[PDB]
Amino acid sequence: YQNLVSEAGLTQKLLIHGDKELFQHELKTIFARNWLFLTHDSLIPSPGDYVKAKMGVDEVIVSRQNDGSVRAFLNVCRHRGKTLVHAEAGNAKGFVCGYHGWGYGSNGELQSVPFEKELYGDAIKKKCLGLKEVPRIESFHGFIYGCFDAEAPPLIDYLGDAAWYLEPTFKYSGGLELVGPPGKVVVKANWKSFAENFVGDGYHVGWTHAAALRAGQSVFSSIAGNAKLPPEGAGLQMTSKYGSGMGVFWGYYSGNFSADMIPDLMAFGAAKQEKLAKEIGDVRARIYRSFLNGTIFPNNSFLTGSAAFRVWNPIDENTTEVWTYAFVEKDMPEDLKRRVADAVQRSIGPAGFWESDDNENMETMSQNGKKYQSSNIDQIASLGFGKDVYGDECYPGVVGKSAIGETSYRGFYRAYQAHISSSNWAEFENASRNWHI
Amino acid sequence: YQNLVSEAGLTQKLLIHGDKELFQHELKTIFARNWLFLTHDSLIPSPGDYVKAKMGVDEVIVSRQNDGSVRAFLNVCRHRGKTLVHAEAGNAKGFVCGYHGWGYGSNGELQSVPFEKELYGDAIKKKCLGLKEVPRIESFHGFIYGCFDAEAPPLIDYLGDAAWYLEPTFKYSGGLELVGPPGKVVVKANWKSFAENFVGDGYHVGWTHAAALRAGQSVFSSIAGNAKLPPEGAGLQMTSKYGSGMGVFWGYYSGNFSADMIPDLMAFGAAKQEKLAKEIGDVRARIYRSFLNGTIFPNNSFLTGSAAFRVWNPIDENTTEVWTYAFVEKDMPEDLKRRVADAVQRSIGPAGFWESDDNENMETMSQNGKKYQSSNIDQIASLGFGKDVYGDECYPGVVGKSAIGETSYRGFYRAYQAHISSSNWAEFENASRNWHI
Amino acid sequence: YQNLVSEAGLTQKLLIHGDKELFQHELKTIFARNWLFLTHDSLIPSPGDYVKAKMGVDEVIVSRQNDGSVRAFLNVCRHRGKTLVHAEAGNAKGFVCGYHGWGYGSNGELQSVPFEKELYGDAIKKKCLGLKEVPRIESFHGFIYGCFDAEAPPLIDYLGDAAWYLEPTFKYSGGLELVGPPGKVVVKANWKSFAENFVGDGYHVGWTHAAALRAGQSVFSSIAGNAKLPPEGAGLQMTSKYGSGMGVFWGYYSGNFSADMIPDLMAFGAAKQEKLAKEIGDVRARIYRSFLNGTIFPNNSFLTGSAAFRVWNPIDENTTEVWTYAFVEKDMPEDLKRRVADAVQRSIGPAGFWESDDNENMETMSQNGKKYQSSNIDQIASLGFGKDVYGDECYPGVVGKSAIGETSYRGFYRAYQAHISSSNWAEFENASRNWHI
Amino acid sequence: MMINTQEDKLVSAHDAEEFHRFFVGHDSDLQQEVTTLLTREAHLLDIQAYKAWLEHFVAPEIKYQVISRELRSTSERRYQLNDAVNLYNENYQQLKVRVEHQMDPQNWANNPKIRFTRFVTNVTAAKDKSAPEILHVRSNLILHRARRENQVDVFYATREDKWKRIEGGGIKLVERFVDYPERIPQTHNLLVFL
Amino acid sequence: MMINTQEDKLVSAHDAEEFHRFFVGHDSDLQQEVTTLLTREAHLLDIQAYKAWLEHFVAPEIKYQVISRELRSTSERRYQLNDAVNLYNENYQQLKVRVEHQMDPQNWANNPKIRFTRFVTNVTAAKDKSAPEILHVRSNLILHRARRENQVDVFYATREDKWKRIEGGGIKLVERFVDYPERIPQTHNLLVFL
Amino acid sequence: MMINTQEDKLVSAHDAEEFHRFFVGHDSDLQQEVTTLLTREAHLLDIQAYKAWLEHFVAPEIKYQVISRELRSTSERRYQLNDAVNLYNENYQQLKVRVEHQMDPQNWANNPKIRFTRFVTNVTAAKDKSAPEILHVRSNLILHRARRENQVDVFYATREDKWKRIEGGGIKLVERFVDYPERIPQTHNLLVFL
Ligand code: FES
Ligand code: FES
Ligand code: FES
Ligand SMILES: [Fe+3]
Ligand SMILES: [Fe+3]
Ligand SMILES: [Fe+3]
Ligand code: NI
Ligand code: NI
Ligand code: NI
Ligand code: NI
Ligand code: NI
Ligand code: NI
Repeated sequence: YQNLVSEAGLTQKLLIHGDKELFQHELKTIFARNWLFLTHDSLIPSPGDYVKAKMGVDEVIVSRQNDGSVRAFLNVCRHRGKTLVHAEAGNAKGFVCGYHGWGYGSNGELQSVPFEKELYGDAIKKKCLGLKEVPRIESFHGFIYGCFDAEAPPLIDYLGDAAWYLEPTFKYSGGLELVGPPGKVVVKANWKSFAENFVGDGYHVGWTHAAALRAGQSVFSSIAGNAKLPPEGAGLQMTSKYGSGMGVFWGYYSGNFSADMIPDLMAFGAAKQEKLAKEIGDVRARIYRSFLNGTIFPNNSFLTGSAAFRVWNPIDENTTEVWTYAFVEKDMPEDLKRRVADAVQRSIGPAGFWESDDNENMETMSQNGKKYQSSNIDQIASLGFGKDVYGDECYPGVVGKSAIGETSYRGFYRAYQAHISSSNWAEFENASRNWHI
Repeated sequence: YQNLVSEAGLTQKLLIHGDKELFQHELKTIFARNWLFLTHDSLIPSPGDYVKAKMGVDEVIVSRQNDGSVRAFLNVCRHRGKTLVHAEAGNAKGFVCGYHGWGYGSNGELQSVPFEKELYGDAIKKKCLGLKEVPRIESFHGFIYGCFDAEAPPLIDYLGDAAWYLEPTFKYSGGLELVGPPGKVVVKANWKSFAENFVGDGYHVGWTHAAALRAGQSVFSSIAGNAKLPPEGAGLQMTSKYGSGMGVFWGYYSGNFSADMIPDLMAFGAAKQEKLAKEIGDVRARIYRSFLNGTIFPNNSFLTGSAAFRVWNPIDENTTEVWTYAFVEKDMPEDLKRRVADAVQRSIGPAGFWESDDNENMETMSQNGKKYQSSNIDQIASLGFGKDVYGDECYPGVVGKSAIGETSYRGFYRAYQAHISSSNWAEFENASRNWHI
Repeated sequence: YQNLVSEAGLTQKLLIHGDKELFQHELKTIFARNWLFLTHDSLIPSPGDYVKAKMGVDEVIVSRQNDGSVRAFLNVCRHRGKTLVHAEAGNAKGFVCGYHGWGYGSNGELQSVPFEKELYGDAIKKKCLGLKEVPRIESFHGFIYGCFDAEAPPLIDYLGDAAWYLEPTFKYSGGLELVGPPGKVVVKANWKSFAENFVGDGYHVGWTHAAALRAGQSVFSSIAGNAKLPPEGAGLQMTSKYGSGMGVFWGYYSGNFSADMIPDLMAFGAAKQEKLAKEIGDVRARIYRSFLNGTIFPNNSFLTGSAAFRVWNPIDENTTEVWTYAFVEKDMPEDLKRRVADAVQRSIGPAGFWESDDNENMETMSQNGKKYQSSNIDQIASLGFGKDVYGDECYPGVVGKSAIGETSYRGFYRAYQAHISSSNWAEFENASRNWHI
Repeated sequence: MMINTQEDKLVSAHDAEEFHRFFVGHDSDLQQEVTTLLTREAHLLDIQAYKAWLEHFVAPEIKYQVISRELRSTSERRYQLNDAVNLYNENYQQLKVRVEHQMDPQNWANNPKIRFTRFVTNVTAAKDKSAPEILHVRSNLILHRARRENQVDVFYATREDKWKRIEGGGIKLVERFVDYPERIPQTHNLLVFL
Repeated sequence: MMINTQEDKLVSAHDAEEFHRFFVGHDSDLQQEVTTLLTREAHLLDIQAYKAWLEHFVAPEIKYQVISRELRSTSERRYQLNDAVNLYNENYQQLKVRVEHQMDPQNWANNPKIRFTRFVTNVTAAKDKSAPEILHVRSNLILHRARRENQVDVFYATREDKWKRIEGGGIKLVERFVDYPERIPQTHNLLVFL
Repeated sequence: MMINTQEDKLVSAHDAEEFHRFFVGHDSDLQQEVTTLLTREAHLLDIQAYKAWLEHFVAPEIKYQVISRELRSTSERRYQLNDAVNLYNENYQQLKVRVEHQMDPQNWANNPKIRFTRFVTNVTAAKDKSAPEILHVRSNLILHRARRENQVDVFYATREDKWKRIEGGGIKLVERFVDYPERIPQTHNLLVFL
């Protein structure tokens, strides 16, 4: 697995998007090790609320505890291994297994065992039979992540330089809410194909989405046909030590939404921008009302403005279960929140007309990685190469001067290669000592 | 494959129900080595009668010979390897291959070869081109088993201590008939999931089948909700050297049948019990009219009373072709036989309402064994552990005092682990020298 | 992979038609190395015309160049690896990638890159990013083949002794045209099952197709039931160094066509035969109007007379995408050409009634190769063994005196075994030094 | 319109006769009436109103039968063991038991609520020639069942029914017979009301 | 014909009421008329005449809504967060945008031309009891979509419609609602007009 | 009701005209008659009464044609090689040959007996404007074929037919055309009468 990504993340073997054995290896070195998105506070707001989530191929119950904390457990009974919960979300003080009737608390503890007194006696120790717990649960402004590896860096350190870019929308805007339920659909593409598209693909917008731009008159109509750069400038792209990265298209708060959404959204963002400039400064207040497209390593992607939150849940090397949520700013009028929620699905949900265009790209790439001759072709991530900077006075991380660029592809794949060639976090750290140089 | 089952069969890695490579290994160490159920005399009663059966993933033609014996052959032409027979059952004195017309006898001998004289001459030796025969064919009171391994113990020795428990129904009741054709359906679960459920799962009945018990008013309504043990007592469970085992629920001759079957079946069983007590004694005559649930290692399961005979035919690590027959006592009135046959399918056939409940358990267990994190969770088979006996004056084998127990799970998995860690029968024997201690 | 085919190609392990790992190995040693059929001149007759074709599991664009030559390229963009072309055939001077808009010429050169000046500058070298080209493209009388291995023998040398048999129809008849589009259908059989059936299976015709012979009254009705050899004689079968081979049924110009096609086709062939005898001699003029069934190694098969051209495109070890074209002699009346084209599909296309019979054989053979016990059964290719000759004064190659024979099976499988046990062409040559002895 | 079973070698005597029954029994008014009946029945089943179905659409004397036929050679004759297993062969009480199991809050398989969609086509009907209150009905069904996020099972069947007119205007099922076309269903089970 | 939702434990109040609506609303003439309407609509969509569909079959006030319902426990009550996401929830302008995207020569996904086949069954209709110009219509749909040589997706749905009679004789769709039965479609997307 | 093919960019001239044909040709009596005809035809085929079908439902002058269309770019023009292969293109004698092959006791593929179920929907009809004895008929078909325990193939098609009224009251097929929607069927073959 040593030479799948070249130096500086410049090239990737197409095989990575189709190889079966590599997928198995990723379940060990990517999904067993990294922070994975679970849910938002707003989806489990009250004690006993739970959602099912996937962490890689595994399923977990994510439960609001009586003390207000959140714990998550593999969705598997400790007796004979039956799946415990079949609802996608709900409220419950405990979970009873339908096979033999073992009853667990929302804290994962084994509480009740039918025939315990009559048949088990001292042959059972319930304290040893609690649900298998996810050992690390942390949040970033309400967004809750889990990790199977107790040695992982804290979530905030894992976000690294990416956190600074997220803060105007995620931290300083007065609170976000994730609007459920998510759209869910299965797509015949590798999880990495979506992850790379969202981490940094500004280049595709004007070409892949030419028809969508004409029909809906999105603000992105400026780059239609890849003929001209945005009048606002080429934007930015950044990447970070642990692989997260994103592009910034200045001012594009309505993102991939159609013309009917633009006036009201732009007015809302412009008004808050004016307030925010006094608190966090002009540049960051502008970031607040710009379009950010990114990936929180490995498989959680987002758009700001046309506010979307996505999980590329791996099923196998050629199959992904795609989850799509909208998010809203807490202080938006309720009617605007509802319009945003519908508009996200309209563009990129299971019946999203932009999503149709994107999927057209994702599936064939992944299919070609499965084919013997074609799998040896390199993908190239050369756009902006040789011009990225580190230690800029204004913009942290490794930064390029264009959202149409592959700065964040290179950072994503560097981190990916470091993980697949490492057995643990300490080895990843050694492999990443010179990540910015 | 060494540490998949712990000492005394106490725990099993959940992975065993989902691992692809292990399934391949089982085709070598389980299905190539052990006795596998083929058919009953009553389904091939006359010369030339045949049935197709599966032995693991392979298909065999099981044929009643002119001299009254039974022989079985792989369903594969010796010329270019085309499948020879496509009917599930029939009567024929020979089998002709539809590709080039080679004709075999029901004894597997190559008899006719088109263009033999004109084109083959001495370039063919028909004696060397007979169908590939199953080398071991034996029966237990009409139930015919095959084995690919010529070194296998005799079938009666393989049944071991389990035979004693089967005899009241199978031997002493005046003859059984298997009622065909079987129900057949594909279920997305590992073959072992069904095998363990049938070998010893009395514990699930009152919980998994709570709704079915309420609706049909089966005699098993006594243990509904796993609230109380049967008034007749906890029953028995046993296991044996070569892995076969079963539970006994005293008196429950109508088993999983609904109230409309109970009076007539109970009257029939009670009447024969009175006669049998004089021949085989009180305890064994009671066993005759009790409910036994068991597995004849590896993948043949049965219920007595609500009389069912099942084969869990493996397709892959996550897929099983489930066959369900009824059996009847030969001296039952013909109308009762017909009612029993329908009642078996009504409970546990492809449209069986109890089967729906059981399958709900089988599929997810097996699915969880495929998932990276979840596959490392242990199944535990601790119920009754530390209280099993060997050498009891009345009940042979390794025996526990409850049909709600995991005595027979432990014996099944011990034998399983011994087989997967052995290359031949001699190695299995060495690994099983202290099976009861 | 060393002992899958026995000495002289006499036996083959049935496993070869079902083994997953072997299929992967074939993509390296068979499909990466050998000549594979692409298209005919008549399907890309004008500059800019292209067809998609498969070469093994890979897809290629086969394009008529402005200078009249033909070049072929993997159907994969050099940027992020998206499939470039989705139409099966067309005319175009270039191919634009729908993801980011990179534009290639029909010569494979990268010509246009959106934002090249603004964003790439010297970070891109277009000369290094042309489509991945198939390095070897050669034809045999209009039939165009490709090879991934630059070290391959010239196509004419690869056809070896088979070329002599093909020439009366392919070279001396005044030109053939391939009639598109092909029928396409997926069949659940290994590619080799079809290849062996077409390379030499005269034996199946009278048995497998008994019903079709009765219904349509094909000239092959002479061998119905495998009761009698053709009155014209047993025919011929040949094989060659690089694996190609075929049978000859004398005089049977209407092949598998029904009675309604026979008078007009026979009259056309008889008339040209009379002319051809003066140019190429009596024997070869008779071959021109005989039925040849063969395979051009590895996976291109043909029938003359009832003129068909087939590709067994591998999908996996148990799945093949079957392509079926008709071919016609250029100087046939246009109405006869249309009748031939329809008649080919009527017999062996996706709704072909003979094809239904053949597929019945192909699928089960391949299925049996997947099954543990059955996969160890040998296929035997013994028909005519010990009577083949080399260096005959009239008929070149290794030749047997019957089209109902397995001469060409033996040669096909010898070449197959030599390839799978070799790393390159030089090793194949060493393994084939005594191919005829 | 009759079928000559000597020339039509694949047609059973049973199927030939039924074809003739439905050919000569065509009546435009009856076709409309029975199409409405079967559409109502399918709607009721799709929304899982099993008690309303059993009470209002099913007669006390119901025989509800679905068989799986063992695959036998067309050309052999001799083997005369029963060739059909009853996947269903239910009287009214047996249907009641099944209905109560479907609706029980502790039927674990039915939580979350499963989704059914039924497509009824090719309806034909014929009044019985002896018992005019009896309507013979043939119809083809596609049944789509979705559950548990990504489980989808599609069933295909021909229902051969006898329905009976009731005093008051209702019509109730007295027999449904299905010869299920797949010998080994690959739909996990056949626990659906066809 | 009414459903007793206390005894029929699986039936929602909503579904029980709709069943009754369509039961009592049966009219033979209306059934024929609406069957023709839906067949014409499906034909127009199958040949991809999306502009003709939007102009002639869809009313200016259209609400075109397809939901995916989160799977919740039948037995819990407490969790009251919205259980439905709108895969479609379109007004006329939003449909216009989608139509223009479908037809644009630079919609890369639509080259080569995709193939649609629609099967409409189980049609029922009822005139609204207040607004007689409004027709409530229920129908089941199978939609087959084939593209790119070997891609086949089959969609299954129940369409709950309101149609409105227009001055001049036409009938136009004012609401279509679909509760899509598969929570996670395995059809690559749901970018089809149900 | 007409389609403007300049605005409706995805619609072929051919499809636009056919849509109009079936729109204006609507007749309630004809709809009922043709629905019965197609239901009878499908029943006969499902029970494998191929000789009765060929004799009684198919005219001597039959053209029975099923094409597979090569996938071409919507935007290119120049490439003019024939884009369709005839999977079927049969006259009466050619159908007779196929029928006799289906029924032959030595058709090895047909033992054990295969199971067919046909679902016909979306029937429309129009009398020809010149030849009133000719009925243009469109209908959609789902065909389910089950064999060999676990083989299931489902076919989806639109049949574009011309039927002819016969002296005596019968109606026989003079042309059936199917543009098969899957370019590469994944049903093992297409050896079914659509
Ligand atoms: S598997 Fe959960 S209680 Fe037994
Ligand atoms: S494969 Fe059986 S006779 Fe040839
Ligand atoms: S993948 Fe082709 S232009 Fe980017
Ligand atoms: Fe996009
Ligand atoms: Fe059970
Ligand atoms: Fe053949
Ligand atoms: Ni019948
Ligand atoms: Ni009621
Ligand atoms: Ni509703
Ligand atoms: Ni118009
Ligand atoms: Ni047409
Ligand atoms: Ni007749």
